[PDB]
Amino acid sequence: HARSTGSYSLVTQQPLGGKAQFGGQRFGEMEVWALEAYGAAYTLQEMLTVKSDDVNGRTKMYKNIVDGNHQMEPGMPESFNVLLKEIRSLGINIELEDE
Amino acid sequence: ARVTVQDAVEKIGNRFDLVLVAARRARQMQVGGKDPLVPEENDKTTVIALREIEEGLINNQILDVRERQEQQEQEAAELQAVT
Amino acid sequence: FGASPAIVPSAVIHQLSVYKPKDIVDPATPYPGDKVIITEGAFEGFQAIFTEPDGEARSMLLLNLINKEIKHSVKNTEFRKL
Amino acid sequence: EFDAIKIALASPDMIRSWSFGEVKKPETINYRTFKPERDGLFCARIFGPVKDYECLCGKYKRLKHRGVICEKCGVEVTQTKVRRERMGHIELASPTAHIWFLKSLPSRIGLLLDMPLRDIERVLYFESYVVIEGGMTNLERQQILTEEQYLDALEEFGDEFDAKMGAEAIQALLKSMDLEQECEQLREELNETNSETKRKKLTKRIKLLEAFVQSGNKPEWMILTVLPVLPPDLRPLVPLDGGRFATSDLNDLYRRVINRNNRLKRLLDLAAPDIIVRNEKRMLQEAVDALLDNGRRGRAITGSNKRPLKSLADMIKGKQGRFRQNLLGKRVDYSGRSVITVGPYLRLHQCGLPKKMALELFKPFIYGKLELRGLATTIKAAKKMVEREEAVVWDILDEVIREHPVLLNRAPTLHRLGIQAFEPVLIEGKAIQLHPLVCAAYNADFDGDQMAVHVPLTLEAQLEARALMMSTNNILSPANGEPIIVPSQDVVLGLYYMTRDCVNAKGEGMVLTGPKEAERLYRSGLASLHARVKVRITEYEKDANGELVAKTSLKDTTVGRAILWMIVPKGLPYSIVNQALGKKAISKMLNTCYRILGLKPTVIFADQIMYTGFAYAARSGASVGIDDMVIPEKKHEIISEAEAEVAEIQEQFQSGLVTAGERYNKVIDIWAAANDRVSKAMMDNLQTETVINRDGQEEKQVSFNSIYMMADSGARGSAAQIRQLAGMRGLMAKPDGSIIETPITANFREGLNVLQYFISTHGARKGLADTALKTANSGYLTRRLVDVAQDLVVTEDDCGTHEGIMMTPVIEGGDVKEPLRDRVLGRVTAEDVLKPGTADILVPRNTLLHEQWCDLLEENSVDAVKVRSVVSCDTDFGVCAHCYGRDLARGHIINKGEAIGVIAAQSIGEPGTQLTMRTFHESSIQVKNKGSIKLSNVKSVVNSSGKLVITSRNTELKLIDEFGRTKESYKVPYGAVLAKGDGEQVAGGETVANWDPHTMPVITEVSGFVRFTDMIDGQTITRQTDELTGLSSLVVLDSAERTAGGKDLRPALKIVDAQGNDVLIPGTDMPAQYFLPGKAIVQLEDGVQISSGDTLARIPQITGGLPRVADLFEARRPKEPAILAEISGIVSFGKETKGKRRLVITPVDGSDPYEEMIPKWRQLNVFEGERVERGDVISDGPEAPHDILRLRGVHAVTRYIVNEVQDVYRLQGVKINDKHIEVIVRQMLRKATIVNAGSSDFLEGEQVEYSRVKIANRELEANGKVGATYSRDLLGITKASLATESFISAASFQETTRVLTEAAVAGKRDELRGLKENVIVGRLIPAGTGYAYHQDRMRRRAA
RNA sequence: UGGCGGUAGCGUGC
DNA sequence: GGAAGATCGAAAAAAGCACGCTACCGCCCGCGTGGTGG
DNA sequence: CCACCACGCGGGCGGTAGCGTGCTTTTTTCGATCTTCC
Ligand SMILES: [Mg+2]
Ligand SMILES: [Zn+2]
Ligand SMILES: [Zn+2]
Repeated sequence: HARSTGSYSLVTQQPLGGKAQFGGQRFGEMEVWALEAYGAAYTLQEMLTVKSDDVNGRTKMYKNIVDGNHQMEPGMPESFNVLLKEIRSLGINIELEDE
Repeated sequence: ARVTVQDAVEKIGNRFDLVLVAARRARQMQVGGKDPLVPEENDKTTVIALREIEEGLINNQILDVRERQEQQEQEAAELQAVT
Repeated sequence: FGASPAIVPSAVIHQLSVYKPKDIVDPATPYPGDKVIITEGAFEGFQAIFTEPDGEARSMLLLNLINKEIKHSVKNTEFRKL
Repeated sequence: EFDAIKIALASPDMIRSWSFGEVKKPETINYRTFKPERDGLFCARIFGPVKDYECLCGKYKRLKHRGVICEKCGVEVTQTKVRRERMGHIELASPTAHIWFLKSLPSRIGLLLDMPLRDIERVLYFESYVVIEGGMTNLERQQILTEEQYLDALEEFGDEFDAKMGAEAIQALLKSMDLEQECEQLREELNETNSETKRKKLTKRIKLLEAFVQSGNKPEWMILTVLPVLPPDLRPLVPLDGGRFATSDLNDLYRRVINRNNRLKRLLDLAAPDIIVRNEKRMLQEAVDALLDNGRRGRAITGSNKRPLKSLADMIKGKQGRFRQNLLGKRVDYSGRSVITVGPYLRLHQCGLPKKMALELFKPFIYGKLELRGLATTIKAAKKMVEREEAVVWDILDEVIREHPVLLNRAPTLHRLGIQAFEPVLIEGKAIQLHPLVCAAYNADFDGDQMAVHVPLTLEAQLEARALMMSTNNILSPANGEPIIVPSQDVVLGLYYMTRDCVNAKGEGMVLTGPKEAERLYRSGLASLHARVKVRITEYEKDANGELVAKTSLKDTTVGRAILWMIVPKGLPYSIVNQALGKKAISKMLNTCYRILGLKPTVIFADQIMYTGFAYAARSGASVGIDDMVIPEKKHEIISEAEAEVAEIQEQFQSGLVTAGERYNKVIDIWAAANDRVSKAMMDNLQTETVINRDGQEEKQVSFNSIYMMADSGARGSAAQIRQLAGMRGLMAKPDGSIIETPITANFREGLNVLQYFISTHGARKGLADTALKTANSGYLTRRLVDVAQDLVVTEDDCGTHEGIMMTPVIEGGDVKEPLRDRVLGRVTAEDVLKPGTADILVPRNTLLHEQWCDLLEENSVDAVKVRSVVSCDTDFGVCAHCYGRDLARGHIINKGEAIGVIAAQSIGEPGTQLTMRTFHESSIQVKNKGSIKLSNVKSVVNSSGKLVITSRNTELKLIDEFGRTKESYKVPYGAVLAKGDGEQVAGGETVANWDPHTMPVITEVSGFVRFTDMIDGQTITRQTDELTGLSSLVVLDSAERTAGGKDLRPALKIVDAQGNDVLIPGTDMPAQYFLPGKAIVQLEDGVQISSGDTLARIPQITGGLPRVADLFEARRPKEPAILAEISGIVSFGKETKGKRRLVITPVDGSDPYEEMIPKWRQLNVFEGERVERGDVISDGPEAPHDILRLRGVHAVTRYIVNEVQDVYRLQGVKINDKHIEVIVRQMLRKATIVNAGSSDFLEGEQVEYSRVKIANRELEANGKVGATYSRDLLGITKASLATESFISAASFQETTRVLTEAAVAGKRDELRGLKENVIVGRLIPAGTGYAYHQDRMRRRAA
């Protein structure tokens, strides 16, 4: 089984799972730890944000690859926004302080 | 056309700034439309940048100085054209 | 209210025996003069005055054109309470 | 964009500001028309339009109407994505408390109000009234009143007192309190109070109040009044076939809450009686609690098919929660999965990739190249061309993956080697081809294994894969430094077969001009591969200046060795290949090639070695046959004689000479000896029993048997495995653990009857079950270790610290487990190393110890080396490069910026599967080596016969060789007679000290007469007649049965002189009075003359594997802790209660504030008239790590933990460097409790991060103010991970509810400053290539 | 083509 | 000599239980109440 | 007058009660002594 791009989950905006659904392989916590041990920060960042969750990042990266430019925009994963909204729904105010 | 980066690693001496400088040089060739200082035997941009780093043609301070000189000639020329 | 079942005082029962005077307020108001929201047709999202309760299975509503309001019979479930 | 995350409880005004509307109806979606209802849970007006730039009514459906709200229906015309952010709010009829701040222990409301949680639950769920305004009556402020009590109170003084019921009363109480005045009163009470528990409670409440007042949060906000509502897309309605809609649990809970609120409002409007409205409010509170966190209190709300509903907090925490399912790990694009096969033609940097998988993965690159080439003018044309798969598409695919690395990863990624970068080579098929040499790194077998492949798709990722994660760069294991690229099965066998010599092989005795002639002879079938010839060869030696010098000489070798010599690089000598060249020899040759030549020739050498080994293994044609495993001819006789011995033992037992245990032990020993003899005979008959006719006569040589060939070379199998194949299987154990009397006397070549197979199945089943239940435990331990060291990176070069650990070789018993060389290799000394006896510097202060330095240290015979340690690193928020040491994966020193905690945790956790969880099943000192004897911590005295008896309970005997290096060490028990004195050389096998293990005989250091004093029969002693001798021996009666009159008459024997008074101890004014402990047996009668060293009185006297490692890393207190002497002083007994005694330590110069309760049944190693120092063992048992840290310091507990972990791992044969254990120990020691507040603002009982306390003390010292004294604490891995500055990591770890409640109450602000936080956020981690970026941001924050 | 629960199986010191 | 701090064991409550993948089955409220037709 | 279809509003299920029942570790609380004094 292989996948370049396809359908995404309607809640977390992540690629589906399983060969039947034409999903992508899951990069688990152990793989993240291995990447951190290797020190490949850029690979981990691109695999965490511009490949799975960042919708604008995904579209921009696809356009750049089609255009022949190998550059990315980290953006902001949608799962973190979902988590923030869920925690806010719990009565706890959590926000990102720019300062 | 490259299998080991040990010589490049010891040339840079940090094995982490080497990745950054090689990425900057590869982006300079691929996006900026630059030219390589060494012949390419049908080599990818990253491999070309690594090979350039191997012989000392490309270095972080060297790249910064070259970029600053290019910027200086660029806006000096634009100022001359405007005036 | 806890482990054991709650025991109401006899005063509460005695009061509730003769408390009930019949209550006018109801969750649904088919009374005339009550604004009612329409959710179908060009009248969707608009309020209309109630004319009077005529019939049992349905009641008539006073639809509101810009020119003037005119009564007409509608289905009871057709209109929504506002 | 942002720098930190702020978390606090939300005020009702803020909640209202968040919401764009109010939800008033439980309706979600009309079934007839798929449109949401007004004011519903999915209302378009409140949240947003269901379609992009389309009004719900349909008046405006174009982008030209963006930003204008329709007047017909009131829904804004904007994108549908805004429905993922807009939230709602529900106005509760009555306030309801938050379940998180009420039930999660400790209760925030109860702690703030200083009232029991049961009262809080009673008032909350409408069971008892609570006073609010006490007034001038006898009622206080917060008093619990029941229904009848409240009725009576309102009856008698029903004028001014206010008592309310429900959450409204709690909200009023919270709103009607002054934080500042209460904090001041609490501080004054804490200052005036003295109780330890009261002090701790007051300190906790003071800290809570200070944290609350410092932040902007208010207590009344802890009682919810407006309920937030999630955006609809976060709780979507899945459209099912047939018109049905899948409803999430959140929608059901929201509908229940809305219905309950509406019912309560309607009943309040109707003016229902008190009980009805109270029940409605209680039910609303229960529904709100179920929605917030279902199952916390009462019966959980069940689902459609009897399952608990998934509440808001249910999907946040746990393995299936958001943190561990969509933040730490996530599914990614450009990924594939396939089975893995073996490709022998591939190189170390190449892996096979199927054409279809490569085409699918690299689709965007092919599209871009096709567009660039002009073949396709649009994306649709490129997609169609790729689908049709023309030749041009294949050419483009081949072009785009010329040097594009791909990350190949296996499912059980135990360590960083589980994922590696490879260059793809196009193949046809559906299976990925893997390089054999990396298989050992992947722990992958070709028996159905499946592996995943990811495609890096940016320049930075491609270069990181090429330079960091490439297989050619990973040749040394970071765990221990041992090489990972080693031949395993076939290459080793081929090399062993090629490099072997026969006796009369064809072509023997020839003279060859070079390896080329040898190969041309072998290929032509004119000379055997094992023929012994002489060849003239030239070898290149590395010169001192770095050049290569060629020496030509004639060497006597074999044809195979000469053939193999050519593939060897120039620098290597010829001696490496002039042997049998087993697996160990091949690994040594590869290591030598890497050390001498470097890395670039090493990969080529490994590839050539693998190719040659595979080719010659194929040419050899080694095979396994039923005749290869030979059964010894002497097995039958050994079995018969063992059976005869067993039968004679059985008949002797039946005659009654011996018992069941003795005969069982004899049978076990006899069968073990028989099995050992059978195995020895098998090995003798297999290894060398072959005979060969040389040129003239017959002789013997090494066997060419295939089984022995693969067993001796190390390709596969082992001695025990060959023994099981050909010799007897040996004894087997039942599942309980005991051994079975009758062993399996049948070979695997021969048949095994039913009984033997049934017996043998027990061990296999036990091992399989152990592995199955061990995998999960190992994974959990690895995850905990990874978290506990997830935020440790190298952020400095040197601290200038003059501290470190004094590493010495470890010795246990009569052997040396680990020499000092490997322990100290790859580390930097903490101070100058001096030559023993010369006071001359050997190693500079800050020089890394490489191989040459270790060789100098070992040639100079140095055992104790002080080296800088990670646990002693002075750098805060990370460690320095110097204090860490060597990288252990690269030759040079450790780099700066990379993560070391993750590497250490992975290295420790990878061998977890090797350990086993299930637990199953002296009177003299023996000397094994010839050398001098040294006694440490020895206070010895000569006995009557001149022998030496030690009066110290911590005496060590060290056997030291003639070179001054400590060879062996033992702990000699107190009061052991010494056969020989100190400083006398002894030979092996000699006994130096002897002692009685069964009983401890009291030793006297004075000479005189023993008298019967201060002890009376029937009260404190008993004159019991001996069972056999009949002598009236005195036995000391314990205080339990001691008479009341004789309680103060403590028994004590005094040595007297001719005068008759007690003899003073030499050098001590206090007279020699040996106190008699309980159950003391004295045989000597009254007035018995004894000398020094005589025996006075007799006193009568675990887990391993994964559980032991977990207990060590969790700082679990042993269930039988050993009491230690906290303060140095004399020992005394003040008084005694029932079941306990009051041991008192009185320092000679210090005060006496200590009174230790010692349990009665705990044996006391020390007596009444002894002297002890700090950190001295008082009772038998394991030492608690907390006690070691508190008394003996950080270094002692660090060494203890390191030694225990290393011993546990060495028991299983796994070697791990001590750097990882030291890193974990340092991560454990991160909190400190203040002792004196000083000029700092830290509380006396506060527990603060060590770095913060150190920084504050440094600042105060710089400013001249006094510092604050601190005591470090030791916490478990989970405890340390939970108690950290960054609440995000603790919340993501486990127990998310408690961590989130703490963060919300305290109003903590969290900076990323770590790996897990940046991973969750989605930014570059501060470790590795991103580190140089992050530091830039820091300096950007500088200005 | 969206998910939960149950069941069974695969790869995980030979 | 009765009240407050100690403690002490015993009981009760909360949280955790490796990583990837594949296939099948079942379910995605439901029940009273009004509408309407035969 | 009876049976099938649509529509809205509660909630453990079903019953003239009871349903459970093979883990370990850590944290909190409580009755009961105790014990120590002012
Ligand atoms: Mg396998
Ligand atoms: Zn509209
Ligand atoms: Zn340091």
